[PDB]
Amino acid sequence: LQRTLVLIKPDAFERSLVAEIMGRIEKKNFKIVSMKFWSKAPRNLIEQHYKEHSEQSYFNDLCDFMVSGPIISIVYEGTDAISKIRRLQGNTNPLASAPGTIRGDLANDIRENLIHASDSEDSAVDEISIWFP
Amino acid sequence: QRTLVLIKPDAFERSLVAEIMGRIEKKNFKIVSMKFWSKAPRNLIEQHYKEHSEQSYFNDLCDFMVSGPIISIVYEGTDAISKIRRLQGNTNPLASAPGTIRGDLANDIRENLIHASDSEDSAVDEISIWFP
Amino acid sequence: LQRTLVLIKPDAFERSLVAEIMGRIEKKNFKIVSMKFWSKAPRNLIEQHYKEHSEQSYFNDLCDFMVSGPIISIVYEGTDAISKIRRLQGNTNPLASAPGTIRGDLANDIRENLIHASDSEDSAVDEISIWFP
Amino acid sequence: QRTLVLIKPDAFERSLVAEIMGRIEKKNFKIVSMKFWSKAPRNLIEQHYKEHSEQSYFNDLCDFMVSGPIISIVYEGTDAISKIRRLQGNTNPLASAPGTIRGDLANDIRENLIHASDSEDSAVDEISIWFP
Amino acid sequence: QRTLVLIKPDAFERSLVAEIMGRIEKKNFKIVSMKFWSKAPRNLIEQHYKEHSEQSYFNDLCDFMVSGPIISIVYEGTDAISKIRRLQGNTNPLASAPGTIRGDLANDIRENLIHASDSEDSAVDEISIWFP
Amino acid sequence: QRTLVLIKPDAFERSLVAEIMGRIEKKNFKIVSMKFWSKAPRNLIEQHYKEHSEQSYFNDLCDFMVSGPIISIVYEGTDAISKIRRLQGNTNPLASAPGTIRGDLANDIRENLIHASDSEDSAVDEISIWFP
Ligand SMILES: Cc1cn([C@H]2C[C@H](O)[C@@H](COP(=O)(O)OP(=O)(O)O)O2)c(=O)[nH]c1=O
Ligand SMILES: Cc1cn([C@H]2C[C@H](O)[C@@H](COP(=O)(O)OP(=O)(O)O)O2)c(=O)[nH]c1=O
Ligand SMILES: Cc1cn([C@H]2C[C@H](O)[C@@H](COP(=O)(O)OP(=O)(O)O)O2)c(=O)[nH]c1=O
Ligand SMILES: Cc1cn([C@H]2C[C@H](O)[C@@H](COP(=O)(O)OP(=O)(O)O)O2)c(=O)[nH]c1=O
Ligand SMILES: Cc1cn([C@H]2C[C@H](O)[C@@H](COP(=O)(O)OP(=O)(O)O)O2)c(=O)[nH]c1=O
Ligand SMILES: Cc1cn([C@H]2C[C@H](O)[C@@H](COP(=O)(O)OP(=O)(O)O)O2)c(=O)[nH]c1=O
Ligand SMILES: [Mg+2]
Ligand SMILES: [Mg+2]
Ligand SMILES: [Mg+2]
Ligand SMILES: [Mg+2]
Ligand SMILES: [Mg+2]
Ligand SMILES: [Mg+2]
Repeated sequence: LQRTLVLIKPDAFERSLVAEIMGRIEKKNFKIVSMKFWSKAPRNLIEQHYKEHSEQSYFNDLCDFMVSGPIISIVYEGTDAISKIRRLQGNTNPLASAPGTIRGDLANDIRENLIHASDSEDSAVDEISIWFP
Repeated sequence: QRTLVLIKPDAFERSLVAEIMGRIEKKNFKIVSMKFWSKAPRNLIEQHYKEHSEQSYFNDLCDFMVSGPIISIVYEGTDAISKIRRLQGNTNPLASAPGTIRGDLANDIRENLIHASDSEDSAVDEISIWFP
Repeated sequence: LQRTLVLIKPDAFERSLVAEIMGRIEKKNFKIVSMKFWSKAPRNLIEQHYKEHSEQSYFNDLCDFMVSGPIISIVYEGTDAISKIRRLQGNTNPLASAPGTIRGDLANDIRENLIHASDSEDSAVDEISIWFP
Repeated sequence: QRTLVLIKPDAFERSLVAEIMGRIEKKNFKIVSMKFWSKAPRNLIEQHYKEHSEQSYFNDLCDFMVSGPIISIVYEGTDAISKIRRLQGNTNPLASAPGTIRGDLANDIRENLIHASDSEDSAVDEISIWFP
Repeated sequence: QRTLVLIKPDAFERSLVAEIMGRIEKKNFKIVSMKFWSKAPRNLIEQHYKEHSEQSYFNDLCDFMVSGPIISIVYEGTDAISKIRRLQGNTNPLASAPGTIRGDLANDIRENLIHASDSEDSAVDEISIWFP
Repeated sequence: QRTLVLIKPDAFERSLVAEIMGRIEKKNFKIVSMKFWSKAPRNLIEQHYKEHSEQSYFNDLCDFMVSGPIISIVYEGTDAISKIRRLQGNTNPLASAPGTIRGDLANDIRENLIHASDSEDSAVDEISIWFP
């Protein structure tokens, strides 16, 4: 019975997919506990959110993209919410993600991938405290 | 122009939040701000419905609106107010048109899923309530 | 707080529209009280169901069509169910039925019109007693 | 071949009956018979789950299955049993695949929306229960 | 009866092509012919809208119809022309009904997703333009 | 990268064209060209399936591909060919996954709704057949 952190990503708004995405998680019976809409997220928050990735080649590109448009931070709650939402999310790679998943049905790029979901209890607590202090 | 939308507790009870927001997103309105409320302060609800204070049902209304979560959304777009009101549909289940949010999804005069500003003024008004 | 009688019609099965139809009534929050599936309805029942129409030119054609395939008889229950379901149904005429209605979005013929719904409390009681003695 | 499907009480509680039946109808299976049960007789449920009598959860199972309405459907089609079982998805929320009925809609090992026969024999079996 | 329908550049821009076509498909209208245009020649466009050559919008309308891809489809069915015109909905985003393509999905007088013939007259002109 | 996709006669028969196309549209693949065929010339079909000329099914496969309309589409996107092949799903109704076009909607080895190129190889053969 955990809580997880999701980010509806800028490309979701660009392609008008916000409702479709959220609705998938909603149809899977998870509940909303918190929700904040950011027209433009503060870069600090984005940097923290992705700190484990600060050394990679795509960091600066990813940070740029995460602020290229609005974003919704959601906290969902449900039995084993973290691992279950990560399955709905789908693989980061457009050559891996299964048809049926959010990324498999709707995303076609390794970066513009519509949705973030906490990968673990640790990262989930950490991420929740960032978007919801 | 801009308009204020409330996703109502019966939406969360029936898991129709995405469906409702979905219909606005497709009509091509932009979210300008949004707040999720696990339970709206009552006086907030009551200010929100101040024009209704005198009506018989005003109590059941405020009750219903605090009986679960609520999302307040400000939408933006050309003629957002009148357009989104058309989408919303009539308050009365006996009158709401098929094709509308209430027409397709609502079956009750009170639990009718969605609020939207009725005019420019009420929009400015309701907006500054949920979003100061 | 009434009950009404619906018939999912043979063309609904032919075009695989049974779920779509029922789902519209289900999304409008009406409840199922009774449901019977007929691979082929007895002609007697169809004749009774449409008795008010026994003098018309289309009676024999309509009866033939109502037995040309399966049919589901449903009884729904809800506040003012009869008049509300009749609005979802849409006009019998493909030149009248509004986009948004079951017939307006999906039917294109005056006879092959997917769905029957009781027109009145009287006809509703009567019809319910036919399909559900 | 033919298979037996149960639409479960949590489907009626979440208004997902059409959605579930919807996914089978689209995979192109025909309904051969269907019965709506406002409340299934308990021994019917218990015969239905006879192979489970020994399991810890068997009580909560039977309880759940009589806590609301149920639709018993016999579907028909080539390899209906194995195909519809694939659609259904895994029993465990931790394992059900996105794309499946349980994968997309179920979030709990017990309240998992839909039963379908696991084999030819259980099909013949469960069918004659709900439909003699 | 037959009718000409254009899926317009804003449909491709907002990825609503299958949605528009799906609505017509749903009402049981059958495709008699169809061509995808990565970019229509402006002369076809001006021909298509020749009746409109004297209006303030004519030039912008035409610029728009070449700003992106277009799909030309001849649809066929009993009364396809009025029936599809109804599906299509009113041109004005302030008048088009919920339930119609424009009413649900359009929010602009010019960027309205779909063209549809208005008569047997224009049905033949327009089919002849796009399909000779 | 580009790829050839055929919407097959069973798609038209079951009115699933917009549904199939919508799935590909959803994944952000863009149409480069498209033609509707009320009935394909059998030579195009045999060309298209030339690699298959020695199989028991070849003749039936071809009969089927002419039994009704077909839509030929060249789709374009990063890795369109494998990506769309995945969307499409396995040929065998006993193997295609829920979530895929065939897995959700097909129930037959031959009447499987959609063709999609298997390689850059066949991508060019097939595009050249349908679009020269
Ligand atoms: C691995 C990778 C990630 N990214 C971006 C997009 C990812 O959503 C984000 C975080 O990476 P990661 O946590 O690996 O992906 P996921 O979002 O599936 O958990 O970094 C790239 O742009 N390129 C890459 O090669
Ligand atoms: C008119 C009416 C409204 N209400 C509730 C539901 C309405 O959403 C709310 C305000 O009514 P109103 O502003 O007329 O409806 P709308 O929400 O369409 O603007 O009060 C009742 O409970 N009973 C009634 O008879
Ligand atoms: C009026 C009419 C009805 N019918 C058939 C189809 C109708 O569903 C059925 C009953 O007629 P009616 O009760 O008028 O229509 P509805 O189903 O909308 O209540 O008779 C025709 O075939 N042709 C006609 O001209
Ligand atoms: C395995 C299991 C099943 N059940 C319930 C839900 C199952 O639908 C039912 C029978 O289990 P089973 O037949 O294994 O699942 P399926 O329904 O996929 O065939 O018993 C539990 O409540 N807890 C459990 O741990
Ligand atoms: C009336 C009008 C039309 N248009 C454009 C959009 C219309 O699709 C097109 C032709 O107008 P018209 O034929 O009246 O609309 P419809 O598309 O319903 O046939 O011209 C404008 O740009 N501005 C306007 O004020
Ligand atoms: C393997 C196989 C294919 N077919 C038909 C359906 C296939 O779409 C077509 C070509 O086969 P193949 O290229 O293997 O399938 P795909 O469509 O996945 O490329 O031949 C049969 O009719 N029977 C069979 O046993
Ligand atoms: Mg991660
Ligand atoms: Mg108001
Ligand atoms: Mg009647
Ligand atoms: Mg079993
Ligand atoms: Mg006009
Ligand atoms: Mg192959």
